[PDB]
Amino acid sequence: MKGIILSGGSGTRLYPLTKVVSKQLLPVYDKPMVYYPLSVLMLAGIKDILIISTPEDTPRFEQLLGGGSELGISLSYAVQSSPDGLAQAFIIGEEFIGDDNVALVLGDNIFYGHGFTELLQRAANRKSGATIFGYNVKDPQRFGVVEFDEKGKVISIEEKPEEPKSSYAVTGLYFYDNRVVDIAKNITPSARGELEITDVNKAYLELGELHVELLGRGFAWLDTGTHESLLQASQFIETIEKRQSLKVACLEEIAYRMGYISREQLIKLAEPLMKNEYGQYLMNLAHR
Ligand SMILES: Cc1cn([C@H]2C[C@H](O)[C@@H](CO)O2)c(=O)[nH]c1=O
Ligand SMILES: Cc1cn([C@H]2C[C@H](O)[C@@H](CO)O2)c(=O)[nH]c1=O
Repeated sequence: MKGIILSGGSGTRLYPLTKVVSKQLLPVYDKPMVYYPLSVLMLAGIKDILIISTPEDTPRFEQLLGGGSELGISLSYAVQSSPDGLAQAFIIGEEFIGDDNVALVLGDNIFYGHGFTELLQRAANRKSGATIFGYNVKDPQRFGVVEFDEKGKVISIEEKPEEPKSSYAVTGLYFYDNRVVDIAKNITPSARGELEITDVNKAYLELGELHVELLGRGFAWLDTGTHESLLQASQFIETIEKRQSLKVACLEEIAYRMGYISREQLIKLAEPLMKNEYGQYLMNLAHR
C-alpha cells in the first residue's frame, strides 16, 4: 500500500500564523504538525508516500522532510493548485497510486493511543475494501458522521448532518483499495465546491465493503482547528512525553523500530543533532 498526506487548504482560521505558510508546518509542542500524520503512515507499514500541498507550501514540506531516504522510505511531492476537496488527492495522485492500494491522511490530524499501530497495520494489510476510523466527538454535526449497528457494521455516512445519526465523526484517516482512483474521478462537486471524501466513502458503502474501526475514549484524535485547540494539542503531547521517556511521532525512532533503517543508520542520524535534546533522544534509543 502507498500513502498520501493531503496537506494544503486555504486555511484562514489560524490567521496570522498562516498568513504566509500552511498550518501543517506549525509546531505541535516540539515538532512540526506534519510529523504526526507522517508517523501514522509509517507505523502502518507504508513506505512510499506522496505529500500534496499548495503551490507555495509544497516546497516548504520538501525542504523540511526531504526525499525520505534518511528514514528508509520514499517521499514524493505534488501540488494541488486549489483546495477543491479531499477526493482530489486521488486525481492528483493518480500516477503515483498506479494499480496499488492507497491510504490518505490529512496533514493536520493527530491520533494517539495504546494499540493504534495494530489497527493501522490491519487496515494497511487489507487487500480489498476501505477502512475509515470513527471517533466519539462533542459536536458530530461538524464532521462526516458514521452510523453503525450493534455489530459495528456501517449503516450510513453523512457529511455534516443537521440531525446526526450517531456521535461518531469520521476522522481524517482512510485506507482504500485501488478502486478509489476511478471513484474519485466519477463523483461531482458538492454545493461546497468540493469533491467530498464522504462521497468516496458512500461509494464503498454501496459496494458492500466499507469497514469502520471505532476508536474508543482511550484514544486521542486531537483538534488542530483553532488557536485554542492547537495549544491544547501541544499541551497534551508535552504531558505524555514529559512523564515517559518517550516521544510521540519521532520519525527517526519509528524508522528504526519499523526496521526501515538499521541501528547503524540511526546513530548516523543522531550524531549531527547531539547538541539538542532530539538528537540525544535518538542516540539513547540507539544505545538501548
Ligand atoms: C478541501 C481541502 C482541504 N485540505 C486540507 C485543509 C484541512 O487541513 C483539511 C480539511 O479541510 O484538509 C486540503 O489540503 N485540500 C483540500 O482540497
Ligand atoms: C512505538 C511508537 C508508537 N508511537 C505511537 C503510536 C500510538 O499512537 C502510541 C502507542 O503505540 O504511540 C509513536 O509515536 N512512536 C513510536 O515509536
